[PDB]
Amino acid sequence: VACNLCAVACPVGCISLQKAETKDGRWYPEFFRINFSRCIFCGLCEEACPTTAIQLTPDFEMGEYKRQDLVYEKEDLLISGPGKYPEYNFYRMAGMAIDGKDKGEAENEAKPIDVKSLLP
Amino acid sequence: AFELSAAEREAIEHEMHHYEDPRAASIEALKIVQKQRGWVPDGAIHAIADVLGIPASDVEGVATFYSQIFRQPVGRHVIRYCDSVVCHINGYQGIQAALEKKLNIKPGQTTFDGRFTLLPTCCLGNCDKGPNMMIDEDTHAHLTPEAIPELLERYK
Amino acid sequence: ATIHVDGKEYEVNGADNLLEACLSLGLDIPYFCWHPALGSVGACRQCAVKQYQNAEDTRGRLVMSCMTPASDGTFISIDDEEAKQFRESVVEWLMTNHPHDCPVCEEGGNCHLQDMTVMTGHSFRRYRFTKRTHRNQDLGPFISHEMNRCIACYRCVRYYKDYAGGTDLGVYGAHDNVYFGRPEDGTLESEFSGNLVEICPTGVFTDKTHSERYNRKWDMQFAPSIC
Amino acid sequence: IIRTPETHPLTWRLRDDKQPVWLDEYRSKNGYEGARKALTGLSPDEIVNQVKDAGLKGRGGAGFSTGLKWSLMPKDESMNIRYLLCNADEMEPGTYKDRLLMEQLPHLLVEGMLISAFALKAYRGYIFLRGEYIEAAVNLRRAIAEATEAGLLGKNIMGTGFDFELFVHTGAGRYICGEETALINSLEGRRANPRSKPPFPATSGAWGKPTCVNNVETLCNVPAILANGVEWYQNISKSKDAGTKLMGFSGRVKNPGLWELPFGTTAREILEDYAGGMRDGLKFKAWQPGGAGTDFLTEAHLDLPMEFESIGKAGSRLGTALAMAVDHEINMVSLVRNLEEFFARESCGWCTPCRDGLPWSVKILRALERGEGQPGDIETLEQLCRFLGPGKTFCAHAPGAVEPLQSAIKYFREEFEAGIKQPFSNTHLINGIQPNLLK
Amino acid sequence: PELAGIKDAAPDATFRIRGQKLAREPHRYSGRTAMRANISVHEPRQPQDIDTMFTFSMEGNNQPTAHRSQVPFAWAPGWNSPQAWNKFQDEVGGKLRFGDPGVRLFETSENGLDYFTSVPARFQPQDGKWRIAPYYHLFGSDELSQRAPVFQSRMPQPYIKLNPADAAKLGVNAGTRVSFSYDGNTVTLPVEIAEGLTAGQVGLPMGMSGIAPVLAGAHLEDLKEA
Amino acid sequence: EPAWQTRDHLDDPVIGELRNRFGPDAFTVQATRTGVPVVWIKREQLLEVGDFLKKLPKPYVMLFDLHGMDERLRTHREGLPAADFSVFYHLISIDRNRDIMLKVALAENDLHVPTFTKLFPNANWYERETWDLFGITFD
Ligand SMILES: Cc1cc2nc3c(=O)[nH]c(=O)nc-3n(C[C@H](O)[C@H](O)[C@H](O)COP(=O)(O)O)c2cc1C
Ligand code: SF4
Ligand code: SF4
Ligand code: SF4
Ligand code: SF4
Ligand code: SF4
Ligand code: FES
Ligand code: FES
Repeated sequence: VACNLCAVACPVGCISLQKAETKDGRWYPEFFRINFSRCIFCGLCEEACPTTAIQLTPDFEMGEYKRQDLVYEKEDLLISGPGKYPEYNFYRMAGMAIDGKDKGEAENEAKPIDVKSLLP
Repeated sequence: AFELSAAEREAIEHEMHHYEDPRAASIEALKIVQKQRGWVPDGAIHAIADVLGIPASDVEGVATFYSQIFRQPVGRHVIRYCDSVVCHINGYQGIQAALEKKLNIKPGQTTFDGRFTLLPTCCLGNCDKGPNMMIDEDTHAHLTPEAIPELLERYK
Repeated sequence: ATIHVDGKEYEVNGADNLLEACLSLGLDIPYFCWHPALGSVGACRQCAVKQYQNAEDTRGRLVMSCMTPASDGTFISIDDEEAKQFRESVVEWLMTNHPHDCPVCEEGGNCHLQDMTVMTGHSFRRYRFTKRTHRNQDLGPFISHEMNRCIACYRCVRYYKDYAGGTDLGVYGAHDNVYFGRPEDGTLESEFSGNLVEICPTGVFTDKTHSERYNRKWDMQFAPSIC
Repeated sequence: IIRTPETHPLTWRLRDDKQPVWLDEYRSKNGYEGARKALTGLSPDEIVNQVKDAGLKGRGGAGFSTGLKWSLMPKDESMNIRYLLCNADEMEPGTYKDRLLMEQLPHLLVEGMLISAFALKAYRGYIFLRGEYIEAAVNLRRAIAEATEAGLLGKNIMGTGFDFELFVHTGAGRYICGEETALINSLEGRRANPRSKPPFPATSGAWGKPTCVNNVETLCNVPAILANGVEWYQNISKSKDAGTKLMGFSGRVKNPGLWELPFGTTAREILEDYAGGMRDGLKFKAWQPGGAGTDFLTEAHLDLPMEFESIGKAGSRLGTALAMAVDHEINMVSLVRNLEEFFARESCGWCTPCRDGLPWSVKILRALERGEGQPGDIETLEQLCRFLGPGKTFCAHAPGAVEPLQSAIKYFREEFEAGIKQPFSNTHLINGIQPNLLK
Repeated sequence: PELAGIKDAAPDATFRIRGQKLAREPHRYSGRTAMRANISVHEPRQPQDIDTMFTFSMEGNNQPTAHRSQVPFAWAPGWNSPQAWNKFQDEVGGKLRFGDPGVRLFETSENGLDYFTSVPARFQPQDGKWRIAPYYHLFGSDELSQRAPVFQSRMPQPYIKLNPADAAKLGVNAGTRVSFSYDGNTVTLPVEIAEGLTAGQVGLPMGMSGIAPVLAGAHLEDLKEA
Repeated sequence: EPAWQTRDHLDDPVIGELRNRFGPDAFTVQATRTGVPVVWIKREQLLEVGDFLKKLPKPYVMLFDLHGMDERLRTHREGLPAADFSVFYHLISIDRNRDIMLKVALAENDLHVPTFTKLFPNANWYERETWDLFGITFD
């Protein structure tokens, strides 16, 4: 959701991202880059992620010929599935209305009562 | 589009004559509009605002604050059944069940023809004769579930 | 005037209330509904301290410090256990209907409600029921509206009406369905409507222009400039 | 049941056919003699002193003395614009005394407002009446028209030069409008948020002017004091609360009604000798002395006098002295759930503990009703009761809301403990994340 | 010498708080090894500020008890909101601690001016001429504010303001377009009726597209319907 | 009283011994959560305080630590002596199973302390590091 919590929780400052919004109103990263030449693989960004988007995976073979190629953009980080946390969906809990999920349709949410309604 | 009638404006101004501040006639102005038109439409807030010289946000806050100022379209008759403690002791739940069976609605909404609308209301001040129910201008006491069809048939 | 906060003597101005006098001394009292420019109305009940009649008093009484004058020889306690528990309870009651919205909220990292939730030490939720929701209005090109995040502190209406002289913003509804906004969708008419983004202690009124290219407050580079 | 004027000052002129008494019949039955004596033989300060010395306390539920409240008015002659308000709202559940007082004796209320307006030097008077009392509104408007027709209201009343105009402001159906500062706010056409004190309404009330708000019953005892004398009023009963009071038991009893009794009358006398006891095959369980905003009392407290101080030490309030009886058939969890649903939907939304803690108690009581209670719920209710007391909330609606809840927990805890059937569960398991198994 | 006070508006670039500069960004400023990593993985040199006492980094002071008047942003631990300005003041709602920034250039003179005897005559509505009444807009009269793209939706469509009597004299209604020429520039605007305007005047929105603010008090020719 | 509670450690016998030897106004006791008695000693009494602790019946035989601190930006120094800089000496008595911190305040211009190398030979590298990282001279 491009909330920038992983970027600030990073002690090396090797995560850069920008928030963008679609037409329905959901937040997403416009870009997302991790400088893996700086990253110490400490797992603080995964610990700080409130959506379980960023994850540290069992893969150690990341050697490169050029240091510029260790800067991983969003196309090199976004995988096809949920990774280590299979069922969590932040937008099923958040209060913002997005496509397919209106007001009062999140977890533990009542339908919105208009102030003009006849009931006291 | 909402135009105030001449009689409504005259009654509103006569109510403004009773107070030293024109804002004090907002509740009675909303009640006058509701009595004339069944409820208070969206343009009525702006019309009362221009008549009284107070902002429309104030009139909207007053209209949405009070329960008896209707800001949604209702039916031609309003059932107001008392859900308070003494009528609960005297069994208002059977009266509510009979009303839900006859009208075939839930409380708060209107019938398909707009003939009745059902509302749980506050204590009517008739607790010694409970349970009580308020139709548009008439209070009814000593209610029984069997008397609901014979009581509701006199309101068309 | 002379006050005694937690057994420590302080010299303050007697014309101020207790909350602003204690905040001027560096003491931390949580507060929502009070503003230095708007005055005190005692709505949010967050600024509660324990006041004693004299030095040799043990029972005391909870008072709102924003509504209590800082009179001479006034004995109070902020770190009293009862006052701390009541302030935590007020934050918890505000937290019962609050949306799970902080990652996708523009007030995150700049939120007074976040700061006071942390300051009260309230981090365990024992409320298991549903939370109320609200539709949002379109307030124009400048102010974005998110009514779910409201805590009903009445700062917006007090500022916009009693201070700014605006007419189109107000409070509607009742008991726990209080709505803060315009009667219909439309642009906020006041020329000072933008100060709502700093008056509102939550994410209800946000800078839409900033919300386009949003970044958190810790990520900004700031400078003191002149408009 | 005979009703002499010496011992039933408010109900002796009532008619047996339940018809209202108009101006000619009211004047026939010793009407507007106290008003004539007050306006032609007493200074306003003298009338205030007589009301103060008569021990006339308030009848709305607070029990504050009327003379002390009237003595808070400013002594400056520069502020001659003053208002007298009659709290005819009667929005508290279990209360039906003002409906009887205004639907059948409107001229008594008119005379009391006239006397109190002369005593307070009040130039205008308003009757804040609820919108459901249509018959009371019609009777009060007809009585006002008859009073100005006979010269009892308007300009130059009784030739004394005193001007007083009385209006009837019908409410729009909200319970919080009965609160005096919220009554002032709703009279000004605003949202009925109550105000903070100090300043009191006597210093600056309606439209910033000195304003005194009094109940219907207090302004009904005022003409009896001003006509029959002060030493007659102090000698009605041998109790600290002088004068009579409209008391009565309601709810599944043999004779649910309203009678006029002196203070110090025990609650068992009202239940047995007047209400006839409970109905057939019903075991008495509990009773509320003063409506929905008062603590429940058991049958052991039934042998207690109906005074403010006597019910105060019992752990309750006298309130409006209109008691409601609960038998054994009623589940107390359901009754307190209905009470809290009323008190949570009648919140004004101004202040946090009432607005956001009454619905939490409502949902907890709903869960206890359906047997879906969880551990910590009764502890949450007790925390809500102790954190919604006086001073914690902005007005007195929330202490009166939590009084029946704490009283029912104190006396009937086994019914609340019987709704807890499920283990506590606030979180659902998230796959891949091991929970913190707190002990 | 009339601008001699601007030396004291802010201290010079050698101003330090216990030897360190004033920070421009908060302590938890993030992404310092990745914001420019798409351009080059090598971190660039930190921009040096020789002009002022501030630094383009977090390596500086923003303590609320620091002896200074220029505060870039308010942040205290536990107070991340705009309520941290309470921590940055001596008393809340008062002045900034150690004084507010800015210095008055001139003091109040001991002796005043004389009464201006040049009393103007009344406004005379002359036929053919049209006095331009300025109509300023908060969103649209400032040039750089007009350049802001978010103001284009907030700013109104340019309406030429006319008296009802003058609009009846020209026969133009509310909303129709009239064309007027000033300095040989015939431009067209739609008419809005202004009842409060005085007859003989025509209202023009200042600062807008083509309507320079130097038209205040300027005469106008050839006001005709397009 | 939990283990993390702020203690002043005035009941430590070393505080009473220091009071009986140097007087009650010779030093200031600071309440901390360090778990040790923290004692602000005047600079001119530092060598004799260290010698007195070295000659105790159950003496403080080990210099556990010695380092500086820049206190110019420290805002919450209530109850602390005025100091632009400070030097702390952590000493351990193994026989007592106790430890004490001694703090010497230093002004910004007068950044020099007497050397501790005579009492404890391991103070050499600590004083070299304190000079290196803080500019505090050791005479
Ligand atoms: C929530 C609430 C509701 C109240 N409703 C009424 C009411 O309906 N009628 C009434 O006379 N007093 C009501 N009161 C009491 C008033 O605040 C006030 O004490 C009373 O109207 C006048 O005082 P009196 O008894 O001396 O006449 C209410 C108080 C509260 C807190
Ligand atoms: S694992 Fe890498 S990217 Fe994540 S916080 Fe640690 S250093 Fe930063
Ligand atoms: S990866 Fe997680 S922590 Fe980082 S911006 Fe996205 S949602 Fe926030
Ligand atoms: S307003 Fe504050 S507490 Fe609420 S979602 Fe936004 S950041 Fe979180
Ligand atoms: S919208 Fe914001 S300022 Fe207004 S009451 Fe709600 S939290 Fe307070
Ligand atoms: S307790 Fe608070 S929210 Fe409730 S009715 Fe009173 S002022 Fe309003
Ligand atoms: S409880 Fe129903 S009329 Fe009072
Ligand atoms: S800050 Fe005092 S009650 Fe809100």
